[PDB]
Amino acid sequence: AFRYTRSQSFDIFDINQKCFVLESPTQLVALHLQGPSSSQKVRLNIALYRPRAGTGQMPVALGIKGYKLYMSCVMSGTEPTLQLEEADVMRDIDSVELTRFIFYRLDSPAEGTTRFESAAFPGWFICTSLQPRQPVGITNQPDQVNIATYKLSG
Repeated sequence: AFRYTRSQSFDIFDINQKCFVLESPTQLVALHLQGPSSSQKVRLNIALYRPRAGTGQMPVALGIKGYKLYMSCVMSGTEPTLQLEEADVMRDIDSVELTRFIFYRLDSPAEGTTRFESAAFPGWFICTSLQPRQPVGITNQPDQVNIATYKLSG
């Protein structure tokens, strides 16, 4: 279904200038990182795929640069959930199972902004809370009492 083409490292902030930090090995949080801290801003190793809903055609995997993790969407209980998984770089995404790692990168080129829609859970988008120091998650109500819009810089 998808084959790896290349990876590129990006800084990422949400539209309210929160960045990501790895709060614990399986949870990203979003916060305004101000002044100096011990807390280290997350960068993304964005792996671009080629194919061999509302889903637009830059399929990508999102690697948490320097932590050897990739974002995934899976069901937890009965609810779609964003999680972080220890995973190596995947050359082939060729199963429903592996599609958990794929998001469609949706750029608004005019505006320089980006949304990320799950391939495994179409209609679900990576989101942050309006409040700082809360988990990064997924929502089927993007940008409705959450933030699902980002600015990436390479």
